[PDB]
Amino acid sequence: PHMKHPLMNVWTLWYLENDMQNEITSFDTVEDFWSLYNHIKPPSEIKLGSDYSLFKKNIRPMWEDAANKQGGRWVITLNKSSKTDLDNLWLDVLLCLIGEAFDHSDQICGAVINIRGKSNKISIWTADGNNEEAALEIGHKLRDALRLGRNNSLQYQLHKDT
Amino acid sequence: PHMTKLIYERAFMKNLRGSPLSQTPPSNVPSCLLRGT
Ligand code: NA
Ligand code: NA
Repeated sequence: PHMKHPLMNVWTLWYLENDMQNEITSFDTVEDFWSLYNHIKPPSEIKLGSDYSLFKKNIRPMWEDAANKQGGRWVITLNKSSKTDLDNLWLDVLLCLIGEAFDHSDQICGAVINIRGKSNKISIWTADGNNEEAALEIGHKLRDALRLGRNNSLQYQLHKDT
Repeated sequence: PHMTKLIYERAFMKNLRGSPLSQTPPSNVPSCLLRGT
């Protein structure tokens, strides 16, 4: 019979309309991830100005929290993306996270998609902005896994530098 | 406790998307986030 496939980590989906984060659902198997993803609006259909975030259990999508404050993010820009391309990129990011695709996946905190009209942003948040080996491995694998191009302007920013 | 990471490839996970266990309506989800609503 079918048996669920556990994930290495527990993850939580957060939704921001525009402190103000809403904790939606947690899951810890591949099938529970799909049960959630299959039933909720994809990024291409959520309210403009909102965010989805997927973070490891006990980390929130708030940069000033202790878990994130010394960290940073790899930021991917999506200018006027088609709906299927937007949704597919977000899903592939989520799968990189929950599947522990990074050698330094331990340094991963979560990912955030900002739905912002003409442009959208997907960011992967890491715990220690000064961990050179981890930051670079994660960035390189994102580029490859997502087939990012120059127009995505993949870049790394410390949270403290805004 | 020697740790050993539990890792899945994207294709492996995508092949589970249609599983019967992947179709459970999530319980605690606000109506505004449900598909097609
Ligand atoms: Na997709
Ligand atoms: Na690491």
